[PDB]
Amino acid sequence: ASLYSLMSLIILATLVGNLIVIISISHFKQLHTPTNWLLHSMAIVDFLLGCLIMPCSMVRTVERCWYFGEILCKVHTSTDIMLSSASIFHLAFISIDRYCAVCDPLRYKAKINISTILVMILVSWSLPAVYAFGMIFLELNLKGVEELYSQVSDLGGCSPFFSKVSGVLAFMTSFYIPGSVMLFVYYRIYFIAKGQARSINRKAAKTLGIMVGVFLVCWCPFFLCTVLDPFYVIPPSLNDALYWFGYLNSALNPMVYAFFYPWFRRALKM
Ligand SMILES: [NH3+]C1CCCCC1
Repeated sequence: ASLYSLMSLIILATLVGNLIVIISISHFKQLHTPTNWLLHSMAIVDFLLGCLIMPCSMVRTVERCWYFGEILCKVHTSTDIMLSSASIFHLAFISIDRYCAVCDPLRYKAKINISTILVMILVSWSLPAVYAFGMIFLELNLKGVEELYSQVSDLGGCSPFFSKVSGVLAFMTSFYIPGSVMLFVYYRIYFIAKGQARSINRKAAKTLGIMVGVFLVCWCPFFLCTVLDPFYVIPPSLNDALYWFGYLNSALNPMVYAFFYPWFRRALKM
């Protein structure tokens, strides 16, 4: 229906959007710097996520029940968590790269060599993976809220249904730490980038605004709901609209960090 065709659009958009990043960057021997390796890796992560999770998840929400079979479920949701705890981390390390240009600008190249960038890619793909799988594979969403998951007998649907202290921990680490680093950085860049045009006069707001705005509107609603419910009036059907918000964010990530800019456009429009 409306939902079906519409959600397929998003998945395809993600796939075609990111293969572009990866084709342009790997073989051009004009783009061999430390920064691009991040937009490459984010492309990769969003790609994998898109293709495997999205279509499985897309089957699930045009229905009330998961019927794939339960041995599969746990694998699946952990993959969803891992791949996105990856996307948010990627945005934060890009922030540090950008902070480091517009502050210590005499030392930048030395500090951001390809070795640093390598650590930044391994950490991004390691800690999300591990944590998601370890948590959901040792019966650790529910420890104390076991019966409910009533919520999985009749409902039998893969919902990350979190326990009381589960919501606080998961929400905190992935939204609160990655969210805060970003805000500090962009705040300072507003004051410096706008302060300079004082001197040269005798743009910043649009760019920085559009980056932070996207992230927040796409994630704040799903995550706020999540920490709250262990304190359970929320409904099942409405709760779903929030997952898909995260997935939509993933597409627009390529447009915001690798196409708004002229170098990409010119090289791609060769
Ligand atoms: N959709 C999921 C992504 C992060 C973990 C909990 C929600």
